[PDB]
Amino acid sequence: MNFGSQTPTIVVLKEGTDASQGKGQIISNINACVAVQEALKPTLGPLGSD
Amino acid sequence: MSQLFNNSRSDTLFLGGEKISGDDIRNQNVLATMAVANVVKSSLGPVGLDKMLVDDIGDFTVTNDGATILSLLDVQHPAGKILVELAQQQDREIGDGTTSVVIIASELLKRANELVKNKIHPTTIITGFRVALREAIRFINEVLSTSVDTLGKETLINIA
Amino acid sequence: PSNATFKNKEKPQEVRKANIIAARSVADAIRTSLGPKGMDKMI
Amino acid sequence: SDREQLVRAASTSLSSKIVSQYSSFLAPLAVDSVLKISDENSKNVDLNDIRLVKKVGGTIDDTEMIDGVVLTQTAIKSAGGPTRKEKAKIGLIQFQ
Amino acid sequence: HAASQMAKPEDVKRRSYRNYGLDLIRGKIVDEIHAGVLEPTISKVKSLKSALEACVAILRIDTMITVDPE
Ligand SMILES: Nc1ncnc2c1ncn2[C@@H]1O[C@H](COP(=O)(O)OP(=O)(O)O)[C@@H](O)[C@H]1O
Ligand SMILES: [Mg+2]
Ligand SMILES: [Mg+2]
Repeated sequence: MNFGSQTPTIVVLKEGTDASQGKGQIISNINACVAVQEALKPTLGPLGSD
Repeated sequence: MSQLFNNSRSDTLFLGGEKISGDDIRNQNVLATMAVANVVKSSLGPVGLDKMLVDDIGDFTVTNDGATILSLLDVQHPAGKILVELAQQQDREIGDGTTSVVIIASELLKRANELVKNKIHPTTIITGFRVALREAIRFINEVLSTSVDTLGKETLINIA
Repeated sequence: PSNATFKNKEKPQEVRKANIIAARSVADAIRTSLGPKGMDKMI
Repeated sequence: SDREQLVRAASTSLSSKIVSQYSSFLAPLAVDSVLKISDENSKNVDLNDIRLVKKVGGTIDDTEMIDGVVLTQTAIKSAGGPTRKEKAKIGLIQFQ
Repeated sequence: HAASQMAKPEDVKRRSYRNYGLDLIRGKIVDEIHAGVLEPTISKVKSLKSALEACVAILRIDTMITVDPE
């Protein structure tokens, strides 16, 4: 009845598509913005650096 | 949180790995602490739930204790090894609060790093914790309760 | 003047400059470890 | 033999590092451990006569003074031997 | 807890609060004596001290130096 020896299961998303649940991703997104924020932290002020 | 790795410096030539300084170290040390603190954060208390760790030979270990879960997690980072050996020191001495002492240390390094960014020295921060802890142990002595008017072994049962 | 001694050698002063910057590089690594406000160094 | 200048002079060096809040009772511990034990006057004052035993576990406050010598080694207990003995004379066996 | 610490020494009910708190099963405030939640005093003693020394060891670090293996 079957076409061959075995039949591997289908991944729902495409192979290599990154996905994650829970509170870890939104913390990573916030930490990503804070990482960009730290570059512009000492630039603020009339006594900042280029 | 750290990005854009430090440049190899030609004026300071040391054998082995490159030197790195600034606030990135305390950011990396806290980031290394969150790598282990988030592991033990979920398995705290009755409602807490634990995880599994395979031994790469089919065997695994479902562990609730903080000393056991950190013993199998061989942390290559230097700052994480302090908390790994602390739990091995905690469970041998007292055998209780192994998860809380790591969670307390992680929250301290979080807010301590925030205070260093607020431009107060760590020596003043450490002096603030020691005078606070000396009053805390004095307050722990105030809230003690001696077992009295208890029927049989009930105080040993409910505390277990 | 023209009769002054040129000394024919600029390599010695350049090597001394390379040593001073190399010596000041590691000296400035441990500058923040001095006094009560010093910081520890884990190697 | 002055416990005023020698104690506070040792705490100045301990304050530039770790372990300094507990230096109030480790500073005078350093004074008597050298002047009253190692050598009294000059020319000879030795640090190899001082012993520091490294041990994992415990807290920083647990460090205290011991009037006598402490052995880093432990008993065999293999045979059922005593591990404490009041009023015991200690003999050094240098053979097998 | 605050309403208990601030209170007069002479106030039974408020003082009692100093004794109770969070419950994880039913989700309400109940007495620990009747519930049976209790710990030793030694468990908290020398736990914050170990966490204190753990914080001191990392907090005092400024720079990190790594030597590659031979
Ligand atoms: N039945 C309970 N009701 C309320 N709190 C509890 C109960 N059981 C445990 N806890 C709390 O959970 C914390 C951690 O407990 P436990 O996981 O047994 O210790 P460890 O942190 O060493 O793993 C304790 O500080 C305790 O106050
Ligand atoms: Mg427990
Ligand atoms: Mg000194």
